[PDB]
Amino acid sequence: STIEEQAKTFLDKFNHEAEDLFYQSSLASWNYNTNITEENVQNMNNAGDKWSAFLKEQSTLAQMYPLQEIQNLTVKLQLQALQQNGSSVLSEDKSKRLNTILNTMSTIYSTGKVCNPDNPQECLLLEPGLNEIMANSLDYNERLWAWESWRSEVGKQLRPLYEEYVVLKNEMARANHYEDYGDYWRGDYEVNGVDGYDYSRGQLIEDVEHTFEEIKPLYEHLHAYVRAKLMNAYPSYISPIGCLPAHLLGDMWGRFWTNLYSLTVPFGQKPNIDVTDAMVDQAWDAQRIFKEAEKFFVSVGLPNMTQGFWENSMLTDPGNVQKAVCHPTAWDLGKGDFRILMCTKVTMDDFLTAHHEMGHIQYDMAYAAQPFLLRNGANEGFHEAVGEIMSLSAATPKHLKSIGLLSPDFQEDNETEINFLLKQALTIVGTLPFTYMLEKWRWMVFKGEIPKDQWMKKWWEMKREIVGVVEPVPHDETYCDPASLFHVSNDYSFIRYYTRTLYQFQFQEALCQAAKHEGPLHKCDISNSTEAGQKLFNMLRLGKSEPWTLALENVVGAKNMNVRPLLNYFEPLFTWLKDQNKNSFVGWSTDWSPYA
Amino acid sequence: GNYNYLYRLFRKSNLKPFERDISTEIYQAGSTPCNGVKGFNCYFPLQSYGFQPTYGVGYQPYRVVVLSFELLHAPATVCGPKKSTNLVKNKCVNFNFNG
Ligand SMILES: *[C@@H]1O[C@H](CO)[C@@H](O)[C@H](O)[C@H]1NC(C)=O
Ligand SMILES: *[C@@H]1O[C@H](CO)[C@@H](O)[C@H](O)[C@H]1NC(C)=O
Ligand SMILES: *[C@@H]1O[C@H](CO)[C@@H](O)[C@H](O)[C@H]1NC(C)=O
Ligand SMILES: *[C@@H]1O[C@H](CO)[C@@H](O)[C@H](O)[C@H]1NC(C)=O
Ligand SMILES: *[C@@H]1O[C@H](CO)[C@@H](O)[C@H](O)[C@H]1NC(C)=O
Ligand SMILES: *[C@@H]1O[C@H](CO)[C@@H](O)[C@H](O)[C@H]1NC(C)=O
Repeated sequence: STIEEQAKTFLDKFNHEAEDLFYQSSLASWNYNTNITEENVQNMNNAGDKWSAFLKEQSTLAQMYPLQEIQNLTVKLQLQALQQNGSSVLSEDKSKRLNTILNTMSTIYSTGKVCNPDNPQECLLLEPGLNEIMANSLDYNERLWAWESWRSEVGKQLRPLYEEYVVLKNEMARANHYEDYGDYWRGDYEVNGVDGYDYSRGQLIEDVEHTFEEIKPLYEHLHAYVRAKLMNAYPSYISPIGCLPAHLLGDMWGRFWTNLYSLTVPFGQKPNIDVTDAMVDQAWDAQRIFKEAEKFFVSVGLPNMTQGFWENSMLTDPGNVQKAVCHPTAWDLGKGDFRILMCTKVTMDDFLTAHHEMGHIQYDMAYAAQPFLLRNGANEGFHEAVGEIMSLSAATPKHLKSIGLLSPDFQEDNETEINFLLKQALTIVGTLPFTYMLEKWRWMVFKGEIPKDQWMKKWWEMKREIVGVVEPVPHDETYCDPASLFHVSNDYSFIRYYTRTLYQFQFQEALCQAAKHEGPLHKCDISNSTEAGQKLFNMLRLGKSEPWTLALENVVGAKNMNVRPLLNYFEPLFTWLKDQNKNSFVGWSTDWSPYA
Repeated sequence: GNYNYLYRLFRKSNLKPFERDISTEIYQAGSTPCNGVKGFNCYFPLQSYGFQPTYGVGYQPYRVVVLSFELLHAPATVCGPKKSTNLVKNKCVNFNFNG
């Protein structure tokens, strides 16, 4: 009869039919990932085409129910999610051109091979050929050669493609009643219709700048300390007053600074907290690793893994004959089927990754009661943040002592906490200006603030101003230096890492306050606390049914993203860096003083 | 995927106790007549459970048998088994033979 009842029957047939088609598509993707064979590729492509065609037909049918005659918040949220045209609003020729451009960028990035001129008999791919060179070499000209040659080949191939990509995506976004593609990406954090908890697309950029303004002193001190250490490592290249050379940051693009921990260690003489040898001595299998992770999650009060998880997951590499993707991925296949695909080794990194992916599985299990189209995180930040909090808690020395992996007579003094916090800052704090600068540059490109002939002149100007990283040699407009990264070349949002980083420490402070921890925030373990698990599970059970602002109120008691938990986490390290930077100069100059 | 098992997802009114509906008539959710075609606002009532072995415990198939016991004015004939205590002779015992 009424429009709302029609929409409810439609979203009762949709959830079941989409759940079935989803499960089938996800199972085909799983069978491709654990078994790389051509029939599995064909089955994956067929299932994906059926899934996409079904989503197109339901999007075509969902728009005939007007939004303003529906008052129920959940029904309006599902109808708002379904009624998005996506690429369907664009013409078929331009949609096909956009899909072709995305596929050819994927092939160029995946199969991009670059090696030294005059020695072309063999070449190295990005993973792991160039990654290992960027992460382990100490030679200036070798890193300069790899960086400039890979950005030359990839940028000169991708620059016309990216020029077409920005125009097509802007055309689709303006066809979808958005200002630009940046507004389309920022619409994930848009909350409309809830009194008090409304969030605007324009408020996101202002909040990011407001948080980054408080990020900036800690990043300036960390940049000065890393600059001094790299000056020690490389005597003449780095200037005391200037920016860091681009090819010396330990990774291909500057995404993480975690590969500079060896060069920039405060106290090399003091030991590390590596527990790998203890697991080797006690013969810890990957099954034992996942059982210890399950013990951690039952200690906080969350549900334990299902029998189908243990039966159907692949937690060891299958062998030479059967090929599988080595990347750890948590799969919520649907219908209560939860799996982890990880080639787990006996390392600390794999143990923390197992905790992170089981946190993903716990998040997926929590919203299983919700309808199918609301089975996601409230935003893109929460889903990664709930795994990163498990990665934080599992990495603590108290957790390692509790599970027996660390010696009970290990001395926890200030120096090990300082160097551990510096490593966590290089991994976590260092990615924040790069993420913010990349997203702000992409937003200005989509908005039209920067003309196509001035993309790179502004970009390096941004990198000097924000990241404090100078180009080795000037680049003209024939280069496409941003698109060498995986996320930007393959049409992925990048602000999820920034939001994940802030939500991680906000959740960490909230759970540690819930668990009544009485020490430093980085010394906090959330095991054995039922109330902290209850506070987590109240937000976890909601899924996408409620606004992310209300979920953040449910956890931390605040209506907005906050930067103070991050600064509280690194406060001992912040005081130590302020003490160590008395002789040196904090901050950088945007001039060409080191090298150009 | 086993698609031999089906359930009714839509009906105009709730079922009465111990009622069976096996009708396959197209459900009318709107004012517009369905006319036998599964178009806009007109859905097919019976949907299938795609039972696969790798499902979760809350989605796995469960066979349910419901036993309904009624006492009516007719003679009750479905009785439970009555045991037979080993007969003892030549002693003063309390005997119960067929009531
Ligand atoms: C992987 O695919 C091959 C292809 O023939 C098949 O023989 C094998 O049984 C598969 N293994 C698994 C674990 O699915
Ligand atoms: C919205 O719809 C759901 C089912 O679709 C229902 O359970 C819920 O109570 C409704 N909310 C309101 C406020 O009526
Ligand atoms: C989707 O596109 C159709 C026509 O292409 C348009 O009528 C409809 O309003 C669009 N939906 C949204 C949410 O913009
Ligand atoms: C999960 O916990 C319940 C209750 O503690 C237990 O009965 C069940 O066996 C556990 N599951 C597994 C796979 O051990
Ligand atoms: C650690 O503590 C000792 C004794 O309190 C002190 O001598 C030392 O300077 C401290 N180091 C740092 C980095 O705070
Ligand atoms: C948490 O509970 C487990 C199980 O009883 C116990 O072994 C562990 O020691 C506890 N954690 C702490 C820090 O005591």
